[PDB]
Amino acid sequence: VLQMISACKGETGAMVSSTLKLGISILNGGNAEVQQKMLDYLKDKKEVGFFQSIQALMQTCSVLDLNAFERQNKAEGLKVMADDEFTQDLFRFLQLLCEGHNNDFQNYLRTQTGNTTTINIIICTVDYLLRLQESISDFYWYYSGKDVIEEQGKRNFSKAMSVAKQVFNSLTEYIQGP
Amino acid sequence: GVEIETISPGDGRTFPKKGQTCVVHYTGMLQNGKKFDSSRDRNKPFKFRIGKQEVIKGFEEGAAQMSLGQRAKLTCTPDVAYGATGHPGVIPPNATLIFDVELLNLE
Amino acid sequence: THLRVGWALTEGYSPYPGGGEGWGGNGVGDDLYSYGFDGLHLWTGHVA
Amino acid sequence: MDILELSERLDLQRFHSHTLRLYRAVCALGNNRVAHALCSHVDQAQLLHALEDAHLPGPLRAGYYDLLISIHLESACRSRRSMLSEYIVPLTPETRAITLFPPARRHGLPGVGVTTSLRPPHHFSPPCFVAALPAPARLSPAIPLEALRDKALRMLGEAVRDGGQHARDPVGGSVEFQFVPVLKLVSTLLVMGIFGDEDVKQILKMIEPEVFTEEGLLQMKLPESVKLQMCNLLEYFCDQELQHRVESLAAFAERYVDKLQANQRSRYALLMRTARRTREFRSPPQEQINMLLHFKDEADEEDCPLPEDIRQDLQDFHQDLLAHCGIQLKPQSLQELVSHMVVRWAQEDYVQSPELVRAMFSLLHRQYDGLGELLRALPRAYTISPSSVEDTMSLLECLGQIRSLLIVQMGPQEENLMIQSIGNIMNNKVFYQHPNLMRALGMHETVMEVMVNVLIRFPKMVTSCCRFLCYFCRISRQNQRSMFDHLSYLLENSGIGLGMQGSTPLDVAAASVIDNNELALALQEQDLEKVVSYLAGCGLQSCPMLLAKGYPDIGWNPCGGERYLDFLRFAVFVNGESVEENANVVVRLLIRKPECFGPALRGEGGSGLLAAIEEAIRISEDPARDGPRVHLGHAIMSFYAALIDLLGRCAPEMHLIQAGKGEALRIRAILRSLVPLDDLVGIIS
Amino acid sequence: MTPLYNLPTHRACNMFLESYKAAWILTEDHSFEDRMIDDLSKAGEKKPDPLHQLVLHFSRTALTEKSKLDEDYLYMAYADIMA
Amino acid sequence: YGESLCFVQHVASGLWLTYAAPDPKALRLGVLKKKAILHQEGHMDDALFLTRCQQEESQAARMIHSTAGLYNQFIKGLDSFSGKPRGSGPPAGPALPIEAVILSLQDLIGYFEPPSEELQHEEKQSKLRSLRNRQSLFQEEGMLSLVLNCIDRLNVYTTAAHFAEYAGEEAAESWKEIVNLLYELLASLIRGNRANCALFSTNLDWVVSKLDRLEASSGILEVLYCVLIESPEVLNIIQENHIKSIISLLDKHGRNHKVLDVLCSLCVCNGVAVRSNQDLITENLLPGRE
Amino acid sequence: LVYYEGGAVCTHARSLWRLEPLRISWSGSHLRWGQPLRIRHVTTGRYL
Ligand SMILES: [Ca+2]
Repeated sequence: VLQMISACKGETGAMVSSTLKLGISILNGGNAEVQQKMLDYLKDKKEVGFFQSIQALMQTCSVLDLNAFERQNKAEGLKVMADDEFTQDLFRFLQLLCEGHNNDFQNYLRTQTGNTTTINIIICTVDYLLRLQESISDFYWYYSGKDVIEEQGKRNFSKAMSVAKQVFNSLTEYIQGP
Repeated sequence: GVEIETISPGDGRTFPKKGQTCVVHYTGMLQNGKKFDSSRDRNKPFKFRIGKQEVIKGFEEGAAQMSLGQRAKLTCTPDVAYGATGHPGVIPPNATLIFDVELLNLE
Repeated sequence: THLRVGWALTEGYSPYPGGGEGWGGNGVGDDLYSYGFDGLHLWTGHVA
Repeated sequence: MDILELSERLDLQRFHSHTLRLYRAVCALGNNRVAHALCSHVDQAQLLHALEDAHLPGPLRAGYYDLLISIHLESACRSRRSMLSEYIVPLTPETRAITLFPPARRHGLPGVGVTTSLRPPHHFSPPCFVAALPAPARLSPAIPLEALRDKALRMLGEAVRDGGQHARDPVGGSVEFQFVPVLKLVSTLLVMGIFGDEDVKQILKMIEPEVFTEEGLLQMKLPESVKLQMCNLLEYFCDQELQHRVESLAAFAERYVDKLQANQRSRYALLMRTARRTREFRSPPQEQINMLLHFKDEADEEDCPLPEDIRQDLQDFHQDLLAHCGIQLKPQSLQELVSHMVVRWAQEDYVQSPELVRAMFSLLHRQYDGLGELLRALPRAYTISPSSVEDTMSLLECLGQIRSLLIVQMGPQEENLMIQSIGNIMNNKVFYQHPNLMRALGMHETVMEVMVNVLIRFPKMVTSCCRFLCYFCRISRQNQRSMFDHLSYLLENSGIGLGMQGSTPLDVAAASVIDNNELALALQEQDLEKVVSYLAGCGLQSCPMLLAKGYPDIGWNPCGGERYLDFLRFAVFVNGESVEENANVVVRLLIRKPECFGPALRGEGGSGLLAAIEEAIRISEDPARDGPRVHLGHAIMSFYAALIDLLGRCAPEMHLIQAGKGEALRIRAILRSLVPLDDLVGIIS
Repeated sequence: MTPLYNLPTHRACNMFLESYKAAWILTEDHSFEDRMIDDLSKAGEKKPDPLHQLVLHFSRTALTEKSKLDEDYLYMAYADIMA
Repeated sequence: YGESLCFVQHVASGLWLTYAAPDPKALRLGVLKKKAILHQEGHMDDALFLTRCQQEESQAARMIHSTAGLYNQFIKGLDSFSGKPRGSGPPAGPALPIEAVILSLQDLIGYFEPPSEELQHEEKQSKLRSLRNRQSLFQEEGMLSLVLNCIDRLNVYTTAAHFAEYAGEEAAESWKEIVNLLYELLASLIRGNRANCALFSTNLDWVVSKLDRLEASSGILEVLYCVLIESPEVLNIIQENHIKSIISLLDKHGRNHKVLDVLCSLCVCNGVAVRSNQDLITENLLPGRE
Repeated sequence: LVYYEGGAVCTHARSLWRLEPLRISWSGSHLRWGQPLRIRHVTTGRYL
C-alpha cells in the first residue's frame, strides 16, 4: 500500500482510490501491528515520495463552487464536489494511523528526522479546512436573503458538513494523548 | 532477340494458339547459376494466357515457339525482362535471366 | 535427375556423399580427374 | 556443406541465427511487399523440411518456426485478433437455434458448435516472380492451410506420445525447444479459425482426456515456457465460452421481444372496449420496456400488466444463465480444471517469470468471477437485420485497415490508404443508419490518435480527418458530447502551426459545441484562458511562414487572431441568444490583456479604428506593402471585423437591462467606453 | 410516442438487452471473495504461498522506476477483492 | 534548514542583496532570469531559504571541476603544435599530461558502469536511478562537448607514426590507448539515457564517417549501437548513404553478428516500424547474394 | 553574472554553493548570525 501511494506521484485516479480503500480496510479498528509495521518500513527506507504525494493529493481536493451550481441550475431549466468520497477516504486513512494514542506516528507526521527534507501535515489539514470554511460561508451568503431551500441546497449542505465532520475528527485524533 | 535451346523433343504438331491458356512447370536462375524461382517447389503448375500481358515478353515469346510436351531452355536479355529497375530484393538491375521451361498441357 | 558416363583416374576421383564443390550432388566431370558426357554437354572441372 | 554440421561450428551457427532474426525483422508489422520478396530466399520446401527435421539445433529450429509464422501468418492473425472483442449478431434462422445447453444440464464442449458473429475473411495472393510489373496494397503470400494444420496436429501428437518415454535425446536438445515452437504454431492456427470440430476435439482430448470425453499435457512436468504457452491456449477457450453466452442471450432476447409485442398489441386492442392504465401507450418505448421488466421480486409484481407464464419463462431463462456461469442456485468442467491447475502450479514451487504469474492470475480471476465479464462485454454487443450484412462487412474491412496503420510511421502510401478508406466509409449507409454502432466501435478515437501521431509534414491527412470528425459530430448530439469530451486534448495541439489552407483541430473543436446549450454551459473556464493566451501571442509576432516567403514584417499575425476569434464567437453565441456567463468570463479575460485588442486599441500611442482601416485601405494599393494567395489589407480588415463582431455578440439582452442588473450595466458601460460611436459611423460611411 | 409493437425487431432487441442488463444482471448478488482468499491462503505438502506470491508481484511492479504509473485493471480488481 | 529566513549583507558596505526591477524589453523577450544586485534598501521580500544537498551531487560537482580543468589543459596542449612539424629536434609545447589523462579516464569509466544483472530487483532499481541522475548532471555541464572536441583533435592523425611526426615518439605510444578510452567513456555516458542519445540526431554523420577507422572500430560500433537502440528521433533521419556505409562494414570487416544486430535495430523501435529503412536494407543487401 | 531562476535549474550543478568561514580552526562550527564568511561556486571555483 505504501509503495503504491508513493508511486502514484500525487495524481488522482482509480488506482490511488483503490489503494486507499485497501488501506482503510486493513487498518480498521486501530490495529497496532499494522501501524508498527508501516512506521518501521517508512523509517527504514527514508524515502520522501510518500509525503510529497500525500501533500499533492490534499492540494488537489475540491470544495463547493457557486458558478458550477448556477450553471447546472440554468441547464436543468431547459458537478459540484464530485469527489467527496475520495476526500473522506484520504482523511479517514490519515486518522487511522494515529488512532489509539500512538505517540510515535503523531510525532512523525509533524517532522521526519532522517529524511533530507520534511513536510508538515497539520498545516496542510488546516489549509484545506480554511478553504472549505470559506466555500461554506459563500454558500450561506448566497442563500441568506431567501427563506426556503430546495433539494439541491440541502444535499450540498449535508455533504459539505459530512466532510467537515470528518476533518474535525481527524484534527481531534492528531492531538489527544496529549 | 531470344535464344532457345531444346532439351527433350515434343509432339511437334500442337502449338499455342490465340485464346488458349498455357500450363507450364519452370525453374528460373541468374546468369551466374544462382536460382531465384521455381514452380516445382510449390508443387503447383503456373497458368498464363497469351496477349493479355501477364508475364514478361521473354517468357511469352519463348513459350510461343514450343510444342506440347517439349522441354527447352530460354535466355532473356535485360531489355526484355526487367530493364534497369529489376525486382527489388530479388533481381538486381541489368540482369540476364535463364529459364528451364516444360510445357505440360494446353487449353 | 542426374546421369552421366565417362572415364576417371585411379587418383583424385574420390566423391564423398553430401556436400562438395558449388551446390553438392557431384557426379562424373565435377573435377580435373574425370571426364563425362550426358547427352548435351561435356563435363570437366565442374564446368558444362 | 550439410546444414546439420552447424551443431559443432558455433560461430557460423550464431551468424546464421542472427541472419534469420534480420529476415524476420525486415518484414515486421504488415510489410507485405518484403514478405513477398523473401519467398525467393526461403521457399515452401525448405520451411516444411525444417519443420519436420529432428536433428536440427534448437536455435535454428526456433528461428525457422518464427520465420514461417512471420512471413505467412502474422498479419492475418493480428487483423483477426483486433476484431475479436466485438459481437455483431445478425438475426437469421441459424441464430435462432442457439441455446446455452444441449438437449441447467451438463456443459457442452468449448469451442465446438455454430457461431454467427461477423468476422471478415482472410486474403492471400500466390507468389510469382515472372509477372509483368506495372498502387493497390499487397496481400500476404499464400500457403496451403489444411495440410499445414494436419502436419501441426500430427507433430503435437507425436511429441505428447513420446514425452512419456523420458528419453535422453529430446528434439532440439531440450524439452523447451521440442515443445514451444509447435505450441506457438498451433495457437496461431487456432486463433485464426482454421480448425474444425474434429480438430478441436482432438486438441481437447490431448490436453486432458478425462475431462473432455462423451496422459495429457497438464499431468506432465514442464518448464515455465511451456506453461506460458498452455495459458495462451486456455485463454482462447475461455473467450469462446463468453461468445457462446452472448449469442444465446441475443437469441433469447429476440424470441422474448416477439411475444412481448404480440401481448401489448392484444392488450391495447382490448382496452378500446382507470385512466392511469393509459399512461403506458403515451410514453417513449424505452420507458415502456423498462416498466415491463419490473417484476424480478414479488413486491415489484404489482405494476406489471403481464401474465404468469411469460414471467415464468423469463425466470427459467435467468436461472439457466446463472447456472451456466457457475453460480450455484474429479473436475467435470473447464472452470474447475483451470482453478485446480493454477493453484497447484502456484503452490508447487516459487515461479520466477513475471509474465507467467500475470497470465495465471488473470485466468484465475476470469474463472472465479463469472458474470462480471458478461457485464463488461455487453456494451460491445449489437444486433443487425440480415439485409445489412454486406454493408457491415464492407465497413468492418475498412475499419480494420485503418486500425492496422496505428503502429507505423506515416508515409505517402499510408496517407493515400487512409484517405481512400475514410472516403469509402463516409459513403456507406450503415454509417448513418446505426450511429450507436459506430460510437460503440470507437472510430473517432482511432482517427484522433492517427491525427495526433502526425502532430505538419502531412497537410492532406489532417484536412480529411478534420472533415470526417466534423461530419461525425453533425450526425447526432451523442456524438457531439463524445467529441466534446476531448476538447482540452484537441486545444493543446495546433497552437503555433496552423497549416491554414485546410480544416484543422480547432475547427472540429468548434463544431463539437455548436448550438448546444448544455454543452456550452458545461464548458470549462480553463479552456477559455488558454485560448486567450494563444491569441495574445498572435498580437506580438509575425508568422514565420510569411517571412520565409518574403512578406514584409509587422509585429503581429492577424490570421491566427481571426481564427481564435471565430472559435470564441461560436463559443459565446448560440441560436440567436447570448449566454451571459461565458460572455462575462471572456470579456474579463480580454480586458485583463489589453495587447490582444491589436495595435489600434493598444492605448498609449494607439490610433483609432478609423485611421487603422484607412491605412489598411491605402496599403491595399501598394504591391510592395501588400506582398513580396494572401493579402495584408484584407487580413487586417477581417481581423478587426471579427473582433468587433465578437464584442457585439458579448453584449447582454435588453430584458436584463430592464431589471437593472449591476453586472449587465458594468459590461455595457465597458463596451461603450471601448468603441466610440462616431468611429462606427465613420466606418459605415 | 409510437407503440412498442411497431418498431423494427432489432431496435427492440437492443433496447431489451439494455434494460435486462440494467435491471436483472447487476442487481444479482454473489459473494466469493472470502472463499477465493481462503483457497489462495492454503499450502500443500519455506517458500511463499500463492497469496504471498501475488502480493510480491504487485510490489515488484510498484517498485519499478518509471515516470508515470500505468493504469491496469487487474490490480484494481484484486485490490477490491482483498479489501 | 528550511525554516530560518535570512538576509544577506555585504560587511564592508552594508548593502543588501536584492533583485533589479524587471525590464519590459526583457520580459517581452521571455527572459525570466532576473539579474541580482546590491542595493541600499532593497525590498521586503529579500529573505532566502537554505536547502540541504546530498553527498553525491557535491562529489559530482568536484569531479566536474577537476576533469574540466584537466581536459582543457590537454586540448590546449594538443593545439600547441597543430601545424608545426618538429623535424629532427624536440616537439613543440610543454609536455602532455598523458598519465593523468589515462588515469582519469580509467577512473571515470568505472564510475559509470551499470548494475550487475544478478542483483535483487529493488536494489537494482535504486542503482539505475542514481546512475541516470549522475549522467544528467555530467551532461548538463558540457562534458560531452569536451570529449567530442578531444576526439576531433586526436582524430586528425591517421596512425601513430603520423602523430609522432608532430608530438614526438615519446608520447605516441599512448595514442591508441587514449583513443580507445575516449570512445569507451563516450559510450558509458550515452548508454541507457534517452535525453543524451537524442542529441546525436543533428550530427549523425560525425559518427558514421568514422566507422572505417582501423583503430577503435569496436568502440565506434558500440557507440552507434547504444545510440540507435534508444532514440526514435534518429531513426527518422537515416538515409541511404548511411545504410550503404554500414553494409560496407560487413563486406570490409568480415562476418560479425554485431552489425546484424545494429541493422535489426534500424527497422522497429518501441513497436513502431519505419518502412523506408526496411525497404532500403532489403534493396541494398539481399538481391546480390554474396 | 548572477541571476534568479526557476525550473529544472533547481536540480542542476550550476545552482550549488559552499560556505567558507574566515577562521580556519573549527570551520565546522554551527553558523551564527552576523558571522563573516565567503561564498564559492563549486563547479567553476569562483568566489562571489
Ligand atoms: Ca480518540
